[PDB]
Amino acid sequence: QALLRILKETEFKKIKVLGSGAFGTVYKGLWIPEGEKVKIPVAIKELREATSPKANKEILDEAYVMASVDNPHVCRLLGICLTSTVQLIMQLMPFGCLLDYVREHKDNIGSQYLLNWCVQIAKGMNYLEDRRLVHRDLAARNVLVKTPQHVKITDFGLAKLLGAEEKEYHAEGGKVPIKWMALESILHRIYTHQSDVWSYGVTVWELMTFGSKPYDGIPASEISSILEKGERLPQPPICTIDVYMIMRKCWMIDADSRPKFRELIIEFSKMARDPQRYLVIQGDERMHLPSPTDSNFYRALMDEEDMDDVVDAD
Amino acid sequence: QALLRILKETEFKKIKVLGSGAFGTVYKGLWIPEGEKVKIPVAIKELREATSPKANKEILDEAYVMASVDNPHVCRLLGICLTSTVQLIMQLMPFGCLLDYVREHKDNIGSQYLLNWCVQIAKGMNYLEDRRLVHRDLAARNVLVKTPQHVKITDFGLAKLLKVPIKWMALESILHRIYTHQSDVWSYGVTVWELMTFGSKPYDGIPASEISSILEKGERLPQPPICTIDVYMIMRKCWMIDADSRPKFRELIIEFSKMARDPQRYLVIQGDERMHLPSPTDSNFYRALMDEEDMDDVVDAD
Ligand SMILES: *CCC(=O)Nc1ccc(OC)c(Nc2cc(-c3[nH]c(SCCOC)nc3-c3ccc(F)cc3)ccn2)c1
Ligand SMILES: *CCC(=O)Nc1ccc(OC)c(Nc2cc(-c3[nH]c(SCCOC)nc3-c3ccc(F)cc3)ccn2)c1
Ligand SMILES: [Cl-]
Ligand SMILES: [Cl-]
Repeated sequence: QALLRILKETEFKKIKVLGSGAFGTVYKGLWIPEGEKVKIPVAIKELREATSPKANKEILDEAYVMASVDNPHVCRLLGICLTSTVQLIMQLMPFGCLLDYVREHKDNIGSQYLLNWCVQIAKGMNYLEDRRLVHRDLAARNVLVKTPQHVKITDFGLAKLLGAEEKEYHAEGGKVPIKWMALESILHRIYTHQSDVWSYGVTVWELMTFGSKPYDGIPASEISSILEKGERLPQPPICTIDVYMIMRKCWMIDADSRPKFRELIIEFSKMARDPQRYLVIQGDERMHLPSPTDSNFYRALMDEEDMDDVVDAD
Repeated sequence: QALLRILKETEFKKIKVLGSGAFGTVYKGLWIPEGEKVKIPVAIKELREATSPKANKEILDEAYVMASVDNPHVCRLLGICLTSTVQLIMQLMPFGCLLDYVREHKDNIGSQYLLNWCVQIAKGMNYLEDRRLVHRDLAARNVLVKTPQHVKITDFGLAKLLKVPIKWMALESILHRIYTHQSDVWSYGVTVWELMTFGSKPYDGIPASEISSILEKGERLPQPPICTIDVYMIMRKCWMIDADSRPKFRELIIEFSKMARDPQRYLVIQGDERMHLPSPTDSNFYRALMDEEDMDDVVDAD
């Protein structure tokens, strides 16, 4: 109720485009509180139109759910503007998304960061599962960096809200994330918490390869066939067999043989307590988590919300 | 202590002057974390030359104390840059200071905000008193607006670290340069008077050289147009000659909180039905966007 603010077009302005995805276009924006003269930075997403003529009441009902999430590793929807088109407002994250972050910092990222990101994403997804919410598009592009030590999931439930034309399930690298999807989602549009776990495994692979594209060069139309033949994403060079095995379990054909997010939290938390045993990165001792001084400073400036302590090495 | 980050000159940049005061110039700045590509707004105060220069070790010791304050209504010093000058770094407050805010909103501020600001300032000062820290320069200009519903005291400790606010000062501070928690209570009374007059200058048109004589005669700032006598008697007790006759900050929290529960009974403002606190919807939006720290609940009406 009081969790989702209904904005008028007169009280916010899109300022500079930041990029787009299958769900819409994202802008850095400014919120102007009524009667005030300050301009408050916000992130605004102008959504693509839904594949069906959904009642506005169901868009609002779905947005109320998105505004109801309360977890340090899930981005809460803060506001909505409904005109002819739908616009979503949330907190702006200046560090951008984790996919861009690992690509741009590939030679500066140590094992402690990689393993803690895996923990935090699993915690966010476990919260979504506890709320009975299936994400449907978990990917590194949909994990946002609040600080380098604090990541948060976004864009959950948008695939279910906006839908996708079935032509896109057979197009070449279109709006349907075929190469992140469980086989049962590709074949029968079956979406469950356990198919989210499949996408979690692909997300981890993106991180451990510092943002490589999964199944690069393979047509989207052939993915279901190569998956049925038992082919999977390769072992990243920095991953020990323990880490790769977790990823491989995420991609089992039988969905209920895959790990659960609550188990993934525990296993990645265990590895983070001895990070150099599970990931092999040249120069890893240069790339520790921030000092208490730097962490205190980061949190006071940019990240005052509560969060579980990161897992340090033993 | 890990509460104070010492910054290099090369990792931040001043981009605009926001204002100035007796202690230095305030800039909006951008913090550039090393190896990152983001620029994070900050507020930077470059201090002027101290009257008698202090040893670097002593500047650091006082900075560590300033970084040690942990209360929702006191601004914590976050970092320092010690070179040929002293530059203090804190979180930027885009709403600015409360003095400018009440002046800009002279025709739009409701009684619930005014009384709640009095509560929050008293809570911050009570915290400083518990830490045995004297502010020495409490004034509406040194109260910052994080959101309209959440204000915070700033500039603690600068006065002794380093153009004298005679019209905010207790008589014993004017006469004998004595500064205590009870002389902070005097300045709190002047600060409340500033808020309730929507930012009027105290003793306007009266030379500062005459203030101590006027106080000794028993004259004080007048009852603000909107204040019932309940509120004005609190102010007058703040300005008693006997420092131990003045109220305690702990008591001021209780009294203003009681009044904030029935605000239109204690402040009489034209069209007060115009204005009021944000709904839970607008408060959740403000908090999630720019005020995620833990804070005591607002005092709402009946
Ligand atoms: C992975 C690509 C990306 O997000 N880059 C990026 C670059 C610069 C930024 O700020 C300086 C941000 N900050 C940000 C982004 C989002 C967000 N990102 C996406 S992915 C599609 C293309 O985005 C560029 N969607 C959102 C979003 C979801 C819901 C909503 F209500 C608003 C935006 C959110 C917050 N901050 C990212
Ligand atoms: C009452 C005058 C005022 O503060 N105006 C003002 C205008 C615009 C702002 O941001 C857009 C801010 N924000 C702010 C100010 C300060 C701060 N204010 C002062 S009072 C002297 C005049 O300053 C403008 N001192 C400070 C300060 C103290 C310590 C430090 F380390 C940095 C700054 C702090 C944060 N945000 C204010
Ligand atoms: Cl998108
Ligand atoms: Cl100043």
